Amino acid sequence: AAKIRRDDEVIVLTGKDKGKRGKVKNVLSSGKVIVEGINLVKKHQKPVPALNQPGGIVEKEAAIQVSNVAIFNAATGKADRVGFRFEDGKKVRFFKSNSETI
Amino acid sequence: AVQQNKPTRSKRGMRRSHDALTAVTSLSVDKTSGEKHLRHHITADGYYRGRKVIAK
Amino acid sequence: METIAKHRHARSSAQKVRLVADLIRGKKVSQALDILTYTNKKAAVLVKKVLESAIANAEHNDGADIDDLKVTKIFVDEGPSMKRIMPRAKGRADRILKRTSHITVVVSDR
Amino acid sequence: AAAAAAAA
Amino acid sequence: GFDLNDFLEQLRQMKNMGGMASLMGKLPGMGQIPDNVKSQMDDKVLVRMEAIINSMTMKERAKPEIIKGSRKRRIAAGSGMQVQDVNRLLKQFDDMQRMMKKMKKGGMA
Amino acid sequence: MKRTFQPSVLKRNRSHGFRARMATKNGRQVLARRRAKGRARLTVSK
RNA sequence: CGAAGGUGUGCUGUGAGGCAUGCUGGAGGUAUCAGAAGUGCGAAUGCUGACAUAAGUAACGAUAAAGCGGGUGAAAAGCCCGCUCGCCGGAAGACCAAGGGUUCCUGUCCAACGUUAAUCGGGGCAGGGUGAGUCGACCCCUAAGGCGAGGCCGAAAGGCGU
RNA sequence: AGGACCGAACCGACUAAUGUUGAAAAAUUAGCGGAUGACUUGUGGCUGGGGGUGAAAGGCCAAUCAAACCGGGAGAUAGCU
RNA sequence: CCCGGCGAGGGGAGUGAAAAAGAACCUGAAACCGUGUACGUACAAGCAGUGGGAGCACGCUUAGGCGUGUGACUGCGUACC
Ligand SMILES: [Mg+2]
Ligand SMILES: [Mg+2]
Ligand SMILES: [Mg+2]
Ligand SMILES: [Mg+2]
Ligand SMILES: [Mg+2]
Ligand SMILES: [Mg+2]
Ligand SMILES: [Mg+2]
Ligand SMILES: [Mg+2]
Ligand SMILES: [Mg+2]
Ligand SMILES: [Mg+2]
Ligand SMILES: [Mg+2]
Ligand SMILES: [Mg+2]
Ligand SMILES: [Mg+2]
Ligand SMILES: [Mg+2]
Ligand SMILES: [Mg+2]
Ligand SMILES: [Mg+2]
Ligand SMILES: [Mg+2]
Ligand SMILES: [Mg+2]
Ligand SMILES: [Mg+2]
Ligand SMILES: [Mg+2]
Ligand SMILES: [Mg+2]
Repeated sequence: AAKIRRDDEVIVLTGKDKGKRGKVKNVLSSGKVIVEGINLVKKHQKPVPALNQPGGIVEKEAAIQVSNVAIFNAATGKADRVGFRFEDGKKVRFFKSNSETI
Repeated sequence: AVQQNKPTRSKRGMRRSHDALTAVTSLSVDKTSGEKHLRHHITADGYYRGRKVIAK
Repeated sequence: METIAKHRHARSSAQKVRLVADLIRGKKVSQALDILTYTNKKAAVLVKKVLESAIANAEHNDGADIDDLKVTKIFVDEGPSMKRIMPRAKGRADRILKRTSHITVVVSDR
Repeated sequence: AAAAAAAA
Repeated sequence: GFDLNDFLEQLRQMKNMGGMASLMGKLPGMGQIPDNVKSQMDDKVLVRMEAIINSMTMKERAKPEIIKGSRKRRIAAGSGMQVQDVNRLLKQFDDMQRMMKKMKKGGMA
Repeated sequence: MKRTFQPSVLKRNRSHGFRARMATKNGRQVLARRRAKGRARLTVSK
């Protein structure tokens, strides 16, 4: 469905940040795309009672739909809607409509 | 001893008249420039002038 | 909110608490007690607590240290009433609603 | 035992 | 029969090792990282707590339920800590008076 | 006074309820209509 | 750049109702002409739910009544300690069966439950707690009675019984 | 000796008051009858609905009895409200 | 962070487009219960309105004799099914 696995370096689309870098992410099958370029401060106080009594009043993910700049190699987007063949046995991921598997 | 039609409104709201509460009004007494409660000297130490209950 | 405090539940019925409230209005404030501390009815012990909490909110939400103020408002409302049963004449005369209220005290300017 | 309580 | 005046002395009586080898070992079953969190280099808080108390008057040390914002914004000004820091000491102290009253012989079971 | 009940487990089998149900056309019928028809957690014997 | 719904208002129709719009509201609605109805409530000692009334009235469960000093606590008439006082004692004591099924003990907490308060409890949440060759059940034995190989009956189901 | 006498337990219910939204869907209080007998009671068993049991009142058969309770025929029928 | 019993409950601050979304949480009507304000009201008889109607509180307008509320006094006058 998403295919975009971890370390998959994508780019921000749709809005807000936009045109930002971001890679890896933490998307999951029917899960969420943390990426790196989506996150405004955060809300949190000093609840932790451990020797590391922090506040977590900072840092956090900004879900956003999987609809981000497709992986992108040269410019941007470049839909990966193609399927390789006779490679692997499980999968056979292809890539942008520019070249072939990448 | 049964009743039959009774007007919640108006009526009863009238008997409530004799139901409001009331106000005290009392002093502080020489020492306590406040409390003194009612016709008592003061509770802080429960003394009218000295060794009564607990004081100096 | 122009420094409030109010309540909710606890249980003390409406009219029961609505009686002691009438005792305090207008001047109030400096009357955090006496016109209340010298009246014993459960309803009284409850309105005073929230009375102080309210007058206390005068050091947090707004300034105006405790000394002026007025308490131009005090009204209790009917709060959800608990239901229970009561063994009696085989089970006919049994309803028992615990009833409860609040107080909602206020302290504005004169 | 004073340190085994005040620190416990 | 207990207050800050006595609780403070318990800190000064820590001259001898202060537990550098005692309390440091009074937890065989360490909770992954309980030790360092308690000792805290023996100065991160172990020393600050004392300083905060030293900046307190004989009245405050006697009665803990008489300190307000007017006093909290003063102790932190002299000690160097903040408002929340001084509050933590009062909180940890409140749980001390409640414990030092519900026992007799060791308090074990 | 004596209110019509008086419990006694032993007196709760062949005399009534329990597993005795498995000894008669109707007795065993009860179980079907009971369990099957409208799944009952049932409990009978305790 | 605010639908249905709720609430106000203004205009409009003979009326059932119609529209325009303030506010609320947070997502949908549907001119028109036609089509089909779980099609329109004030009553049926109607059904369900919510809230009144009486009314802060009656009542707080055996007339064996309790007083005081401490403790604890936000607060004690009721809880813990103590001294008195009174009540039962073929029992209002002790043990067990039946039945109950953790109610037992310790620590805790007081929302709901205790016909009030509750720091207290058979309440909540935790833990802990019932150790058998001689006691009991299993287990041998059989009573009433039950079941019943084969068997005798009986449309079937099934009844009776060695 | 005795369906003998008096009288607790135990069994039963003649009278009055109270209760009658009760402490209680039959009791409490003061009296009352039997109390070695057709006595009284624990445990378990057996009789099933037109059927049982009955020192007989149509009484009792789970707060139900001139035909139990539960489910079904069932939306019985209702020239009546 | 602050009141409080280290309660309940709340008040700020912060999250959020909104907390007039706070977990009782969408919209939140009606009965029913309150606080505030304008007027009527303690010598007057009844289905409580309707017809007439002064005064009072606000609103009118370059008066022009009005709008909203309330309604003293007065003719009538026994709910619906
Ligand atoms: Mg619709
Ligand atoms: Mg009609
Ligand atoms: Mg009373
Ligand atoms: Mg009355
Ligand atoms: Mg009376
Ligand atoms: Mg009693
Ligand atoms: Mg339990
Ligand atoms: Mg116990
Ligand atoms: Mg318990
Ligand atoms: Mg047989
Ligand atoms: Mg005899
Ligand atoms: Mg009578
Ligand atoms: Mg008697
Ligand atoms: Mg006799
Ligand atoms: Mg028997
Ligand atoms: Mg019967
Ligand atoms: Mg038929
Ligand atoms: Mg019918
Ligand atoms: Mg809502
Ligand atoms: Mg007059
Ligand atoms: Mg008119």
